[PDB]
This record gives sequence, C-alpha cells and structure tokens, in this order.
Amino acid sequence: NIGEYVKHNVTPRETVLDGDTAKAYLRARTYAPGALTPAPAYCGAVDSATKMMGRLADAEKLVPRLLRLAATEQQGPTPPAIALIRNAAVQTPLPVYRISMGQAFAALAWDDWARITRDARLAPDHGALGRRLTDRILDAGGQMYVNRNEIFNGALAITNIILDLDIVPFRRLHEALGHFRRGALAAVQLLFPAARVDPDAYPCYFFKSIGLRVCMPVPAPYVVHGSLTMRGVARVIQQAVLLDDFVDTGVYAHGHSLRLPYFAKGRLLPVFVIPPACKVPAFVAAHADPRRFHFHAPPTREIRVLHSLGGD
Amino acid sequence: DIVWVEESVSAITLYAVWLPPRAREYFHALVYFVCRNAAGEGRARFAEVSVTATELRDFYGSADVAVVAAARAATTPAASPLEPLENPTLWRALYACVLAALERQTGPVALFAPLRIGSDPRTGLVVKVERASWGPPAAPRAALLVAEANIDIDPMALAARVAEHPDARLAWARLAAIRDTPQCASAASLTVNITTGTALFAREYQTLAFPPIKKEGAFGDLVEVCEVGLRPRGHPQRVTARVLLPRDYDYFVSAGEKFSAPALVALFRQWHTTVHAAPGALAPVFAFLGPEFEVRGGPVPYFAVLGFPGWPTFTVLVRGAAAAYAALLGAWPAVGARVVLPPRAWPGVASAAAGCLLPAVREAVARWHPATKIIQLLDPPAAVGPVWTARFCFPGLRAQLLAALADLGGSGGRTGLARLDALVVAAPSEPWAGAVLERLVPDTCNACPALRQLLGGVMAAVCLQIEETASSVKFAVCGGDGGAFWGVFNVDPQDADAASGVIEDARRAIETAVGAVLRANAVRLRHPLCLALEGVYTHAVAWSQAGVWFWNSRDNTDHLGGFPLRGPAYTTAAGVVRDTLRRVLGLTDALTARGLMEDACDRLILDAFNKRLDAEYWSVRVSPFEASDPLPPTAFRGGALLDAEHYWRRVVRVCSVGVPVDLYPRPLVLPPVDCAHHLREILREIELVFTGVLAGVWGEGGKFVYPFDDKMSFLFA
Repeated sequence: NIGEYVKHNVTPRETVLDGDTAKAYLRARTYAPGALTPAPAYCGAVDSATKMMGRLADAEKLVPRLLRLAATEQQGPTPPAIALIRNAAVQTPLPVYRISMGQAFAALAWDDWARITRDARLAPDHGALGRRLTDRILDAGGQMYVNRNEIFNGALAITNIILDLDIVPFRRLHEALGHFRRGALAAVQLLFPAARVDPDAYPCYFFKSIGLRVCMPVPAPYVVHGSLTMRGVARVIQQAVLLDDFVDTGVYAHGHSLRLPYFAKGRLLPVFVIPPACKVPAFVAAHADPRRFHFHAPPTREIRVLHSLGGD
Repeated sequence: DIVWVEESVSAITLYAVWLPPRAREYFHALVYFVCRNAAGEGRARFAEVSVTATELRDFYGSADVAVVAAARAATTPAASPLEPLENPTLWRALYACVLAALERQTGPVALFAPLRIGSDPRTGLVVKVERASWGPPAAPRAALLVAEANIDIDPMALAARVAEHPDARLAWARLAAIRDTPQCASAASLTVNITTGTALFAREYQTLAFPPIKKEGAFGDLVEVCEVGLRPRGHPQRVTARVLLPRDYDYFVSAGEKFSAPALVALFRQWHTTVHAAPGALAPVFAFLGPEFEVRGGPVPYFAVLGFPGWPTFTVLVRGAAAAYAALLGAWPAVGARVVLPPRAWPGVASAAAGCLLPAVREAVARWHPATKIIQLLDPPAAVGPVWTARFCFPGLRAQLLAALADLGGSGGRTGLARLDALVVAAPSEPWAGAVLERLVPDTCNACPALRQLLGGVMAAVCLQIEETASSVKFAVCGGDGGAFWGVFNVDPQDADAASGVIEDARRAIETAVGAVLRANAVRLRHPLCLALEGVYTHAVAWSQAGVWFWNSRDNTDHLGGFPLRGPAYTTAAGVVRDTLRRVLGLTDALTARGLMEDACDRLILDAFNKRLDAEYWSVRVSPFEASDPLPPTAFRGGALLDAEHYWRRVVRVCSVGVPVDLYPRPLVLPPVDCAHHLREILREIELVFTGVLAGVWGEGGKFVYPFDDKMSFLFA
C-alpha cells in the first residue's frame, strides 16, 4: 500500500510559521515577485564562465563596505549585493540559470517569458480535449533564449514539486500520464496531510520533449525546504506511481541544474492532461507561467514548512 | 619678599623637563599654571620642582626607569613625534611624580579653587601656593570642539603593526603608524570648529601644513601668546617660556562618537609648530595620553594633555567630567592608581594595615584565597519560595574600606589619601565619584596583590559578622559576597506589615554589627555605613555562583543576575528568560515548565528571524583578552573609524567568518548573518538558566536541552 509505505518509511518534520514570520519567510526564501513576471526585456548578468568570474571579481571589489552566484542573495532598501547586474532596480532572490554553448550562466531579474512561450501557446471529454490540445501544439543572451537550466538554490524554499522522468503510441502515453496523476496525488495527500488536495482537480503540469517533466504546486499551506526533503517527496511519488496501474531523484541538490520547459538540449512542450473535474483555459494558460516551472517560485497566514523526511 | 595674588588655577601643565649640571639622580620640571582671577582674566604662572630617582621609581612601580630616560623622553618632543606611546608608564609616572613634588615643594594646589599664589619677582617662578581664605572663584568656562582629520596611513602598515601584536586595538595601530611616519599628519586634511561664548573659530585644511582653505575667526581670540622670562635656579641663563593662555575658556569639550585622537594630535602639532617656529623661547613638552596608547587599549575613554597646549579637553556627563578633573588635579584617568599612592608604597601600607588589625582578621588576611568559602551559602542549584527574600548592598564598601585601611597604614605623602577620601565622601551623593571609584579600586589592587589580600580578609570579617547577626535577627544569608548579599526570613509569607518590620530590623541590626566590627578592628569610615535594601522578593532561584533570579509574586517585579549582556540579542534573551521564569514560578511539575520554556525558545527564534539581517543586533563585543578571529586587510582600510576602537570590538558571524561591524562604513553589505551560531550561544546561556531553575524548583536531573538542529535550524542554514 502507499499508506503503509508512507507510515513506515517517511518521518515528516514540519514547523508552523505564523503570520508576519511566514510572510517574511516567503519573501526571503522564494524568488522576488517581479522575477517571475514577464518583462519587456531581460535585465541580468549573463556571460560565460571566465567573463563571469571577472564580473564577480569586480563586484567583490565593490561590496567591501562558482557557487557564489547562487549565494549572492540579499535584501535592501539600498540595492542588493547582486546589483554585478549593474541595474539598481533588481530584487533578490533571483533565478540563476545554466546554459550550454562551453557553459554559460545567467542571473536574471526579469525576462521576456512571452517570447519564450509564444511559439507554444494556444488561444468532448477530458481525454479527447487533452489529446486535441497537445496535437494542436552564439552569444550568451541568444543561447540563453535557446536553452536554460534552473540551478537549485539550497538556500531557498521549494514551492513546486518538479519531477524529471526518463521513460510507443501516444494513447498509451496519455493514459499512463493520467494514472500517474492519480498516483502522484495519492502520494501528495499522504505527504502533505494538512492540505485539501482533491484527487481529480489538483493541477499536474505535464511537459514532453521518452522524456517527461511533471510540475505540481506544493499544496497550501506548505513549502518544502531542503534537498533531502525534495528527494524524499520524489521517492514517495515514485513509489505511489509504481503501485498503480502502469503498462530521477538526484536532481535536487545545491548547484545542480535542470532543463526548463520550453527549451531544448528536444524542446519541452506542454502535454495537456486535464484533471477529471477541472473548470481548463486557465490550466492551458498556466502551462506557460514560469511559476509552475521553477523550484523556488513564489506561491499563489500559517505556513507549515516541511523541512525533513528522515529515514535509513 | 614674594608677591601674592588671589587667583584660581584652571589647569596645571608640564612645560619643560631637564637635568641640571652635573646631576645624575635628580631632574627638574618647569610647570605651567593657567590661572584666573575673580574677573576670569587669564594669567600664566610657572613653578620649578625637583624629582629624585627614587621618587620616579616609586611612582613607576619598578626600578627600570632611569632619570636619563625621562630626560631624553622629554627632550624628544620637538612636536613632530608622539613619544608617550613608546612607554606610557614612563609618562604616567613622570606626571604623577611632578604633581606630587609640586604639592610638596610649592603648596596644596587645587584646580578651580581659590588659592593665594605667591611668586618671587627676581626669578619669576611661583614659590608658594596656599589655600585662599575667601573669594568666589571664576566660573569654569567651556569651549565646544569639533575636530575631524583625514590621515593617510597605508593599510599594510596597520596590517604589520597588528601582526606584531595580535590583540592590538586598531586605534593604537593608527597612532603607532602615525608615529612611524609623522608627515602623514602634516599632509592630512582637517576641519576644526571651536565655539566659545564669545565667537566661533573655524579652519578647513587640505594639507594641514598649508594655508587654510576656509577661515572663520582669528587664532588670537581663542588664546594669547605669552612670553614669560624665568630664572630656574641652579641653571645658567634666563630662559623664556612661550605659552598659550586661553581667553574666556578653561577646557575643550569633544563629543563621544565623533572623537578622534590623531585629529587632535595633528591639530595641536600644527599649532605647536606655528607657535614655536619663532626662535628665542622654549619648546614645550608635547605629550598626550589615552586608552589608545596601550596595545591592549583601555576601557574608559579620555585623553590627557601633558604639555602643549596647556589646558584640558574632555571626550564626553560634562559636569561629572569637570568634577573628576578638579577633584583629582587632572591626573586621573591619566596616571591611574598613582593618583593615590606610588605603587612601590603600597606594600608597606598594606603591611601596616595588617599590623593594626585584631588577630583573627589578621589571620584571615594571611590565609585569604579567592575561592575560600566563608559563610553558609545555598549551594546552587536551589530555589526558595514562597518566602520573604531580601537583597542588601553596602553601597561603595570596597572603596570605603580601601580609604580606611590606607589611612590606617598611613604610617607607611598623603594628599592622594585626601583625594581618595573626598571621592569616598562624594560617592553617596554624586555618581561621577562612584564611577571613578569603580575603576580606581580595581586598579589600586592591581598595583599590589597584598591589597587584594587585606581587603578580601576584611570582607571576610564583614561576612562572618553578617552571618552571626543574621542568626539572631531572623535571617539566613543564602548568597552574596559581603557588600551585597541576599537571604530569606522566617516570617509568615502572608503578613506583609510584619515582613517589612522584620526587613527593617534586620537591616539596622546588620548595619550596626558590621560598623561595630570594623570599628573594633580600628577601621574608621569616612562616611558612616548605610545598608541599602535593594528589594523584597518572594521567590529566588540560583543556578550558578552569580546566576540568580528574584521574583516578587505580589507586584510582579524581577531581578536577574549572572546572565551575559554582550549584545542586543542577549538583551532580548534576558527579557524572555525573565518573562518565562515569571510564568514558570507563577505555575505554583517539570513537564509544564518545559513546555513553557520551549514555547519561549520557539518564540525567541521566530522573532530572531524577523531580525535576520541586522548586523549590529547580532554582533557580540569581544574584549582585548578573549581570542578574536582576524580579518583580511579590508578592515584595515576603515580609516578614521579605526580610531574609535580602544576596548571593545563588535563582531558578527556571516556566511562562518567574523566581521567587525564598526570598522566599515555604512550601510553595511554582508552575506546573511550566521544567526544559527549566535542563537546557539544565546540558547546555551538560556539552557544553563532553565536547567538550574528546573533542578531547583523540582529536583529533576533531566536538563533542559532545546533541539535546534531539529526544529528551527532550517530558517538560516
């Protein structure tokens, strides 16, 4: 059973932050509100490894008064430490991205996410609608806009469960994804007890390039802290899925990068698996918000942080 | 025939020091008095005093100092250097010896006090000073000093100076570097504004050796350049002294945080060079002392003028600074305990004081050791309540006993005793005196350990009589030291008027018994003992030797002692410790107490998260004596801020590396502060307190441990 495996193989550890403390935790442990939102153009610090080391040297000349890129997080009425970006209006914490060319790195405060998701956005029952909607779909900056890999920041909280799956007809794939959805939400109800997850209405965002990426909100009112906690969530969802009708956990670590949707090495494009009880344009549109894509995106009073899943 | 005038000495300054012909054991000092008549018009007076090698050694504390050493140390002030940090003890000893010789060879001098001054017209020096019969003194007038100087020391020079002495305070490194290359002060920038009651003086300088960019006022309206010809006896020729006589003010006043010592050293150095560039006179001594002239620094801020310009300056409270200047002849804090006796005279006095005591307290002095138990204490961890608990203090007892035993051993040269006695009498009424004594008594006992031994023995006698009387006045001394002690009564915890009666009767009985015992040991007191009831309490809990918390269950008043207060975070920690102890002892087992204690710790850590980026909040003060983690040369580029570092170094831990918050400009930009480290230290203190409370009120051996790795570490790591 999945109930028994959860009862005997995970040690939930949660702390209930309240009110002002919880709001401070969200704002200081999750990306700034502006970092998510699409912008007319990108502001950031985008360069290869060597030139990035040089820019970091210049910033470390300016602050006295390659994991440091993710570490350069801050607060400020005065602009933060990362403002290396050379723009004052930056807000932290920022997304930090890995790029292939040669390896490049970007620390971005804004981006044109419209141009990233524009080639793959759209204007019966649930299964047929999903199949139909799915059927209906160089320098540092440019090669940024070709591929990007989100870098896991061990200093930020996790708001999206983001699974990388490495697995044939398309009928089988879509039906298997629906069963995957049911199993994963059984797992989520187990792991996240205080939340009312409706097993057939809770969003799972499926992206196919066989290679899949599954993206779920962490249910309110939780956030997840820790690479080990996310590894445990992944283990539980893997077990829940493998104990339901079918026919990677090393990605959660400080500094490890994960290919984002709408980016190539094949391009990750939405595969719409509508929940059985949805009420669907918003689901399709949300497949394009970067807040379903990043580990550390802001969620949408009490906040029960799950910070440990112990066990031998 | 000597001419007498009713004057008042505004300041006593050291002008010249030399050695007369064919002299090898005694030197001479020419001392400059800034005096003022009733009308306040300043006049300049001089005196010549003689010091032998034995007096210098006695005021030095050892036989290392030579008269030839003082001669070269005082000729070396050509005013480009900063000599008194080559040997600060030398200069303190020389200043104290000259003042003692001046009081011994010319008369009882007193700053800001009516004196009759008589001088010899043939020689020109003041020959005898006496205490004037009558006359209202002139009012000591102040001037407001603002002095800011930008001095370009190479940071690697400071790096090397600190590398030679790892615990060096960086103000001392700044001054040592200025001493190495004095031109740094000449080619520095300086803005100075001096506001007296008459006009405003102001100068702004780009190179302090070049004409001012900004001028406002003349330099002849602050001061007056006086040439006075003197004939120092036993020396060949007439010699002319050129002095500055401050019109309508007697001392400067400088603010606390803005105070910079190299700024004033450079400013006075330029004043000295300007005034004494004209030939045909004598160049004064250029000497300054302060906490910043010792490698390990010094706790109390000041800087004393020994020589040019000739008048004080206060790094401030202004009334108290003036009173401490006047009552101590201006030698404190400059000379230290030398303002009472020469250190080499403290052994004998101690011996004499020992010889005059009753044999029992004689043996108690003979055997005294710091850890020796004296009375029936409470042996922590312990808890009392609901009882009537009282705290008592003998306010100022150690200073009183030091003064008394000094006058007892006076059979071992006593104006210092008179100053100490006036301080003791003044402490009950004006707090500058008590604040002085708090530093003076430990420094005196640091001069000689026999004094520690004597004073601890007499304190043991006081403790023994307190216990004896406590037995008979319904009192059990549960803890304390002897000058402050707390205990409990055998009176009904419900009758409060009876309580107050018993407290008062016990207070009178103990005061009488201690006074009688000190009197029988011939230890006479300069003002009679007062036993202060610090407070009445109902419960008390003791967890360490000095860790104790008192609660009064009827008006909800507490007192906490033994809890470290080394930062704002520890202040908040103390606050929550007292709140949670209020709740815990109002709960009248261990389970509910632990629940309340963990709630307190959790709430503490959340509120700490709300201050997760405040550098000043989480910074702890490290003393020159604890180990301190160094920092790369970046702190060595702080500049002027390095000078306001004489005792304490505030340090944060960021992500773990230390940061001296005060050495860098503002706003600080830092990685997130390592709140985990700081909270771990704070919680270690809190667990000591809580473990003691649990073991005292309920006898549980299960210590209080608050799990931090689990449960609320994730917020920071």
